[PDB]
Amino acid sequence: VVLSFELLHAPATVCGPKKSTNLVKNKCVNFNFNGLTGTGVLTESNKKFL
Amino acid sequence: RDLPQGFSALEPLVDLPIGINITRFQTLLALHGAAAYYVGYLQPRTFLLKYNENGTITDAVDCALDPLSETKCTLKSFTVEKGI
Ligand SMILES: *[C@@H]1O[C@H](CO)[C@@H](O[C@@H]2O[C@H](CO)[C@@H](O[C@@H]3O[C@H](CO)[C@@H](O)[C@H](O)[C@@H]3O)[C@H](O)[C@H]2NC(C)=O)[C@H](O)[C@H]1NC(C)=O
Repeated sequence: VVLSFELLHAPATVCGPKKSTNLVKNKCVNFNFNGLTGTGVLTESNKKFL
Repeated sequence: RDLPQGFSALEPLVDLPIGINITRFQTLLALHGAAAYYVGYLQPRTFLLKYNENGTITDAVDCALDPLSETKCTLKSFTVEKGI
């Protein structure tokens, strides 16, 4: 069976699940949400979302 | 009715990696007083986008429609007081 990764100029969103693990609450850490990083206090946040 | 003097928005649904230019488009109906679907264009311009606490659009002004357009475009406000 042949698996060909067609990486043209077309966007890269067909990807692999890397390391989705337990959410790190209240421990100062960076994050990797598909390409964005930053030292975050990642816990449940008090705002509305859309 | 007409395109009312009012407010609206949109929402993304599908990523379509086309990669080629588009020339034309055509609609699909099935028939057989003033109702009509209006088609103009979109232009390489720049606008102003004011947002609320909920995170929703409220107002909008162009940059190149008029002097007021660039006035709001650069002054980074919607009140925008007098001056040069
Ligand atoms: C903006 O975010 C707020 C935050 O929740 C949203 O508020 C909600 O608004 C709806 C109607 O717009 C409220 O429903 C109303 O509930 C009251 C009782 O609470 C009832 O008496 C009314 O007849 C109506 O059913 C809803 O309660 C309210 N949320 C809360 C927690 O009170 C609002 O909808 C958001 N707006 C947009 C445009 O996203």
